Amino acid sequence: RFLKVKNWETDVVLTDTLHLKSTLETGCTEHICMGSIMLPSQHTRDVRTKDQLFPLAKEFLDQYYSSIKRFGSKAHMDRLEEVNKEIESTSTYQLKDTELIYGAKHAWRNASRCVGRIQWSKLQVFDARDCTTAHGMFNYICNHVKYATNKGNLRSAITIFPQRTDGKHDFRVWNSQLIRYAGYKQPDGSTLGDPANVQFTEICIQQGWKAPRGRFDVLPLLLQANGNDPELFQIPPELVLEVPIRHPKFDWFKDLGLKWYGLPAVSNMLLEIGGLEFSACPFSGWYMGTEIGVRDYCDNSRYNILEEVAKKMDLDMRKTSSLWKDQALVEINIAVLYSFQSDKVTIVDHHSATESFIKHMENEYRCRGGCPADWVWIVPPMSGSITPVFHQEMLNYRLTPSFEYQPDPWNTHVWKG
Amino acid sequence: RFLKVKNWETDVVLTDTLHLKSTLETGCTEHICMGSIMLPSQHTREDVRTKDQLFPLAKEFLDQYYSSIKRFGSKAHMDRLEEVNKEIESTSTYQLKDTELIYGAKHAWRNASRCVGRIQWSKLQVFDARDCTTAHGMFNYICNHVKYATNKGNLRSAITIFPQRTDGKHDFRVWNSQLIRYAGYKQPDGSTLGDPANVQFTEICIQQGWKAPRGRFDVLPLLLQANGNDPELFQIPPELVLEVPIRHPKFDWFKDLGLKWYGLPAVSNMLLEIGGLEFSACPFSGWYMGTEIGVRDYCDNSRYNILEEVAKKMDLDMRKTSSLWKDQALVEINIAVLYSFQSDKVTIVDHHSATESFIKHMENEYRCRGGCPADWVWIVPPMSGSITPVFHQEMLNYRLTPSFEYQPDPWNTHVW
Ligand code: HEM
Ligand code: HEM
Ligand SMILES: Cc1cc(N)nc(CCc2cc(CC[C@H]3CCN3C)cc(F)c2F)c1
Ligand SMILES: Cc1cc(N)nc(CCc2cc(CC[C@H]3CCN3C)cc(F)c2F)c1
Ligand SMILES: C[C@H](O)[C@H](O)[C@H]1CNc2nc(N)[nH]c(=O)c2N1
Ligand SMILES: C[C@H](O)[C@H](O)[C@H]1CNc2nc(N)[nH]c(=O)c2N1
Ligand SMILES: [Zn+2]
Repeated sequence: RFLKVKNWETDVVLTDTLHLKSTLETGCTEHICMGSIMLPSQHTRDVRTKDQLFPLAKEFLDQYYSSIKRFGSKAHMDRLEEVNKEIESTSTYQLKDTELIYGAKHAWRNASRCVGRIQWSKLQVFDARDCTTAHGMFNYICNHVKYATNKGNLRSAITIFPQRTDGKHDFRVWNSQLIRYAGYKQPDGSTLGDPANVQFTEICIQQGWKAPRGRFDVLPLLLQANGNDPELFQIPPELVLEVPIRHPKFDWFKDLGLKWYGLPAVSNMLLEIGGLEFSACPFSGWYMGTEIGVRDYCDNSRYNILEEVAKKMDLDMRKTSSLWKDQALVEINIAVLYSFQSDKVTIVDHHSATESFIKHMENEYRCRGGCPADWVWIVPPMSGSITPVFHQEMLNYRLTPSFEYQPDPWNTHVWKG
Repeated sequence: RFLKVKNWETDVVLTDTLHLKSTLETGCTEHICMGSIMLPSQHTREDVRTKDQLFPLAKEFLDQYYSSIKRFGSKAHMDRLEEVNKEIESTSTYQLKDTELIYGAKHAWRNASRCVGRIQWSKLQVFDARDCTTAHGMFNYICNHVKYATNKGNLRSAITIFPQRTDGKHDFRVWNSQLIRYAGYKQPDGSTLGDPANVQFTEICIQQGWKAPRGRFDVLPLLLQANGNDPELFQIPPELVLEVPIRHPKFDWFKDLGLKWYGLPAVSNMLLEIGGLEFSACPFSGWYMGTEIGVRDYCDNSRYNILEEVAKKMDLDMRKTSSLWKDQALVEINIAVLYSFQSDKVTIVDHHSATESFIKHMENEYRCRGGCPADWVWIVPPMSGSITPVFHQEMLNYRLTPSFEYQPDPWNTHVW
């Protein structure tokens, strides 16, 4: 069975056969669309039993040996058998290096909500599965941050810590991202710093962090190994590459005191590969401009600098029909890209990223038979219809390997004391 | 199963019980979401209705109607059920009381999951044109609609409902997609004069009689089809076509681009379904959201595509995409559209205002109706999406009835 997606700006039509290889559920039915629910309880992560694990292993191994053109080979049959007996005997199994690398690359490739997937094949996979302590985690993560940053010439990387066993010895990075600024709620109700991070900051402060209480404080890493209580580590500042935000025509923009970090590194998701759950798998790439300029600085629940940017642009801020928000938002985004480019720190505007994804997606349909894509997440958060993805019909379905959400660990962690 | 939707900017959570009543289908499954397909088969509606599937459709519609008027299971309810029941068993169709027609259309709008302007859904002005029999009559009704809805700029919502389908042979259809659209002409050198979305239509009109002015904003003629015959051309009296010249409140050169848009958005090619009956000609109208003209009409590549020249006149660095010159120009074009309409006292809403209105409307539907079907892919404006509150608003999309549905473009179907 085939399916069809059309681009309503170019009249290009692609044919999807890959959705037939889909297993996990969307959340939709024939009578409801959950297409815009943030986390459909299906997209989050309950430790596996041998009952369901071997078909998940087998399915993965088949995909793997297909990709290396060894499907039904002796190496393939023996590997099934090997994983077979290891599951019966130990109730889990271990991935080879080569399998883990394929796994992480394909988890990215299957991330339907990710616009930057054109680069998926060049992921740098750091195997941290020998790690046993939080200190060891801090060391692997520092090496990741140093390698990925690469003095501003960013490289995609992921570091993979030991998989879950019984869900009682989980490895977790309690930060949502490796590098993120603190948020402090004042008694007067205002917020100093990133309001998105108020909750995590207070955990850190309660865990013993001595908080500078500045407006752009990098948070400490809070790291949990083998299901033990998490421990605090300060990333060395020389490792945290930052870009001060200025505007190419507005000399007063620098005086807003804004800076942002260069390295987007998601650390709170779950990497699923052949039924195995890697509960700590920080991954990084490089920023699309709007993630900082539109969301970080201009969401109401974030730094919310729109007002003071518009204030200094002298705009009519009394009636919203003056589009003063839309105007300030564009300037702020112009400034993010200018600041980052001026310092040779890798970054991509949303026009470039979306054109690339269209090309990737077409290429994916040719050589793979489809490319799962979440239109709601792929369309940039500003200037939507002037990017080619807006007019692109997209099929959203769930392939494995996959990245999944998982509950914040502080909600689910039995404390040792 | 009693679902919930969250707003990630406000933490407001709403409980949706209304989806339980959903009758039609979404195009989605558990294995694949199609929330972004432009036209799933379900959103379209030969397919005559048998006497069978017609009475259930009527009963469900009549039941909610009598529920709405606090007379569920009452004398007149059962009688009306019985009455319509008998007319179907005999005529193989049935006719809607004026009040049911009005409730039917207001609710087709209330249920339109892709429409952000639904807060005004109950103030719809319904024009019963079911006595119409010819294209000239259709023309008369549409002229009356247009004048009533324009109201010297003080736009009022309206729908005009032509006779329902019978056997699909006697179809009323407005061949225009909107009652008022600018013309679109090819070129010897391959480019496009005017509006490229209307090039095939502007060609049909000429290839059927219309003598085109071949200007940049020529109002297209109405092409009306009654009872299934050849469609006829009619020129809307220009004095009924309220237009707004587009100037900017900061840039004197903006006037020089020589842009205008019409004030009346009036969709004419959809199909209104009420208790199982299919109204294949039901032109309806309201008032624009700014971005529909400025973002889509002006700046879409396959449309007027004026960003090139606007940015040139702004002296922006059009060398690299990373200057965001398209974005900068896009915001000014949309400031100009709003300023021009407002200055001319023609009704218009900006996308910040209308999305905020839609949040309150969601609030109200969840509080009094238990839900409000909504298509996030169409509710979020095509610019500045994430600084509008609908961006952070989860929405559940389901298909209620009565509804507006797409239908095939008549010039493929019509036995000419
Ligand atoms: C290299 C440049 C990259 C760019 C420009 C990029 C861009 C984006 C953007 C804009 C989003 C939407 C999320 C949001 O805006 O809130 C996203 C989502 C996502 N990205 Fe990418 N990304 C990149 C690399 C990567 C890498 C290396 C991985 C993993 C190996 C990855 C995995 C994901 C996943 C799993 C999501 C889904 C998040 C969710 O479901 O909430 N991306 N990406
Ligand atoms: C009064 C002000 C109104 C505003 C501001 C408004 C706004 C919109 C917008 C922005 C869209 C998205 C489609 C697009 O961007 O091209 C839309 C779709 C739609 N509107 Fe509303 N509208 C209004 C009145 C009405 C009325 C009076 C009706 C019918 C009685 C209606 C029915 C619809 C329908 C059915 C759709 C979606 C078509 C589909 O399902 O694909 N609207 N509207
Ligand atoms: C590697 C990488 C590259 C680039 N460019 N951007 C990012 C951040 C996007 C990103 C964001 C999230 C969570 C955001 C959602 C959850 C709450 N909030 C609304 C989860 C990811 F997995 C991810 F990728 C990451
Ligand atoms: C009454 C009214 C008020 C305002 N403001 N805007 C509109 C236009 C929106 C609108 C647009 C369409 C179809 C457009 C689709 C087909 C190709 N293109 C992507 C079908 C509608 F039913 C509708 F409503 C109407
Ligand atoms: C393919 C995609 O569904 C298509 O471009 C849709 C997306 N969202 C839209 N939203 C609105 N309001 N109007 C549109 O025409 C569209 N087009
Ligand atoms: C409610 C809705 O699901 C939520 O706001 C989503 C919409 N699309 C998004 N798209 C991106 N890229 N990032 C986001 O955080 C979101 N948030
Ligand atoms: Zn769906």
